Amino acid sequence: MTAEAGITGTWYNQLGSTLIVTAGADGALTGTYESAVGNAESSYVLTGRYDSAPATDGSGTALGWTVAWKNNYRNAHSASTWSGQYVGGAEARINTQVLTTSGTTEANAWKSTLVGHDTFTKVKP
Repeated sequence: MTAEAGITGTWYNQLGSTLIVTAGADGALTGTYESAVGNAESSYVLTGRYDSAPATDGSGTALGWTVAWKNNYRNAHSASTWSGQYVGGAEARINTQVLTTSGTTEANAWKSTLVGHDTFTKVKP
């Protein structure tokens, strides 16, 4: 029932976006993020961390990851970070909150960062 085993694979958000992630035995998250819209276009590299020895008292597993919105096809001069927890079981979820910062002048820094939320499931919407 390990968090390593549970997190590794493909997840889909409410908006249709696809997360493909491998959770390493010692806390690494690596993979890609594709489709719908943070500020997207094809696949982007994703990296993060998770608690590889979580509590076994029914608590979720803390994690986070980052995508910089630059690949071979697009550069949005922005990066998003998702912070959340994985909940296992038949109805598994990654529940997140997400910050998206765009590069700005000092003057526009006040409007540099968006906040949203993303819920990921194992099955498509």
